[PDB]
Amino acid sequence: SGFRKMAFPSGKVEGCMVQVTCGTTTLNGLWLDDVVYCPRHVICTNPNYEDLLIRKSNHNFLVQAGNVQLRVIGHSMQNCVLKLKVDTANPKTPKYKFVRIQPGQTFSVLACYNGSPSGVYQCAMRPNFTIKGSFLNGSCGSVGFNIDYDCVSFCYMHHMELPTGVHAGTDLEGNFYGPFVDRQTAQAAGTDTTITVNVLAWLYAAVINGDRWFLNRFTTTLNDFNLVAMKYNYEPLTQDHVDILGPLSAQTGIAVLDMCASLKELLQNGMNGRTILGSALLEDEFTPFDVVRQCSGVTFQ
Amino acid sequence: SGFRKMAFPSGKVEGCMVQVTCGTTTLNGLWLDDVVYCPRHVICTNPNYEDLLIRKSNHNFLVQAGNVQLRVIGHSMQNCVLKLKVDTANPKTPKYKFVRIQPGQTFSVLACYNGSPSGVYQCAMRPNFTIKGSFLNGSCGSVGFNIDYDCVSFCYMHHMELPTGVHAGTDLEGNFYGPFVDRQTAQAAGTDTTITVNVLAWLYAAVINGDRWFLNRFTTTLNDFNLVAMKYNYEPLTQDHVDILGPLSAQTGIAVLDMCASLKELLQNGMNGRTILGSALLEDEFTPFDVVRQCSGVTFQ
Ligand SMILES: *CC(=O)N(C[C@@H]1CCNC1=O)NC(=O)[C@H](CC1CCCCC1)NC(=O)[C@@H](NC(=O)OCc1ccccc1)[C@@H](C)OC(C)(C)C
Ligand SMILES: *CC(=O)N(C[C@@H]1CCNC1=O)NC(=O)[C@H](CC1CCCCC1)NC(=O)[C@@H](NC(=O)OCc1ccccc1)[C@@H](C)OC(C)(C)C
Repeated sequence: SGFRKMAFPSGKVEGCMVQVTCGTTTLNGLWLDDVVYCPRHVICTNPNYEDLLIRKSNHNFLVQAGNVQLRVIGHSMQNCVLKLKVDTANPKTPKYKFVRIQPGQTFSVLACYNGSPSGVYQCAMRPNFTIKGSFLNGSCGSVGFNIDYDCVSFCYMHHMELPTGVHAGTDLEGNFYGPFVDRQTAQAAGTDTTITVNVLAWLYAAVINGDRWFLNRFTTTLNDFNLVAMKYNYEPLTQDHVDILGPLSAQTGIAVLDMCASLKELLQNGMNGRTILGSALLEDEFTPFDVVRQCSGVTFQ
Repeated sequence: SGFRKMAFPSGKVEGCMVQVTCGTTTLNGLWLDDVVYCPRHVICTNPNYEDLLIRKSNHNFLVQAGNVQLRVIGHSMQNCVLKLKVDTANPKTPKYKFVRIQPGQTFSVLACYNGSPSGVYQCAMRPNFTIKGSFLNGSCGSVGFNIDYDCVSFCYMHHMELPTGVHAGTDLEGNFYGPFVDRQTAQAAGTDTTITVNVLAWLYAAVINGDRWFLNRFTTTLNDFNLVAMKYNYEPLTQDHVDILGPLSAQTGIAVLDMCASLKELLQNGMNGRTILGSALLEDEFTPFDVVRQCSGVTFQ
């Protein structure tokens, strides 16, 4: 028992991380086979990047992998990422995929500086397409990922911090999550909402682990739930969400709509000085998959 | 900016994890050079382990590292760990140390099943010498660790779960943390307390990241603080703790005893429906070292 914010083991990604330097800009890159992926704003000197990049040569790009120089032999830009062709394939390249995730989905972030991994933590992609990360100067190019058996699914590359202290980035094909652009103009996070289906998953985690104090006799309809959810800035729960919570519902003997009735009263009454899984707030950064994985024992290798 | 429960990158430990099987018991072991460390309760059939172990032969022990059989060529017991000599040294052995940590200190746990890493999370050793982990059947032998530049300091090996759902284990030389013994009798966690110096560190993290609402005009003496701390089940703050919080005090311009005055009013008044660093509880599982590392950028390789 117990329940923690669990990240995936990070070794498979650590072996891919490199330092990319050109001009006076140094950031992190991701070395898979003979390509290094990194944010395009590494390009020298409001910008027009196509114009900026036709002006660069290969030898402008310094790529360090450990104590080893990597030689750039080609380059191309795909949306907001730069792809640098190197003369050596990364022998530690794991089995991998690039995937663009939906808001509400979680991932592990390997925070990196100068191509050296610093820490790992778990995140979710917020409904407003930001992530509440932990990032300092030089972290751009750090990636977010999930692991399925042996396969690393990369889903995030870090680019910028917004005035409110949250973080914006791209998929590994360089498309921003959300409306953000890679220029230092004026952008803000849109208003965020709570990921309802994730909150329900976490309540099921609590029940699996022995917390029951918040359950009740009542039930509710999907529609009447959503009426109370919208009031408290929660995302609507759809029938797909209900279906996803099936296995957890079956393991605990609590109908999904019954646990919705429980959430309803938690929202209307507060938690009255009790905790759930060591939290005095309703937690929304565990997916139904996350809960099942941590409470059944799923490994990866 | 941002502040997360950050674990160390786990790759260096992943490369050491193996499966140890003997009789009908299978658990995790830690392969460093030509020795595999694992909990001694892997020994077959209230127990006298010296008597149990003189009855075993080397070929009784099946060690799997990936798809590779490892041959046991010697064995010895040191306190509550078994040390199995194998005919092959682990080529992925990192630079390492074994260290016995003090309560209040944090570490990363790489949760493992059948020698396969499952997830990584951050923990603290509680004042009562338990850890609030996340562990299922088969996780014994998973280790906890810290990283200093290139060196892995192993400090924990997982052994048991206690009735309250918290976890007990040993250092890597096999000495239990706390009064616990490796037999299935009747043991309970002693009463726990909050790690005061860690709470203060986290308040400094909040100030570094821009939260200021909890500061105040007041100050306090060490003695009068401890008088209020003891009331709320907080550990006494010593002058060593004060000295440790020096650098954080200097970076923020807030005298340690001034931030103690702030904590005092937080304890007496509650948080009044505000949050600190996304938490509605006072958090105590970040050390002063943890805060500085995450808010200055310290990497490891
Ligand atoms: C590359 C990098 O390390 N990084 C991550 C940042 C650094 C600190 N924490 C992080 O997560 N990104 C940046 O430093 C980028 C670099 C730019 C990106 C666009 C292309 C040119 C290079 N800068 C930022 O993240 C800015 N954010 C920003 O300009 O947002 C747009 C904006 C500007 C003004 C008003 C509103 C919105 C950061 C560093 O600046 C602030 C002040 C927001 C923290
Ligand atoms: C090896 C292993 O995986 N593991 C970790 C446990 C499993 C579930 N979560 C975990 O962290 N340890 C055990 O399963 C051990 C095995 C014993 C250890 C002692 C030597 C013989 C093998 N068992 C337990 O952890 C027990 N705990 C226990 O007996 O505590 C003592 C006790 C007993 C009765 C009353 C009070 C105190 C667990 C599995 O049993 C409970 C019911 C407490 C969960």
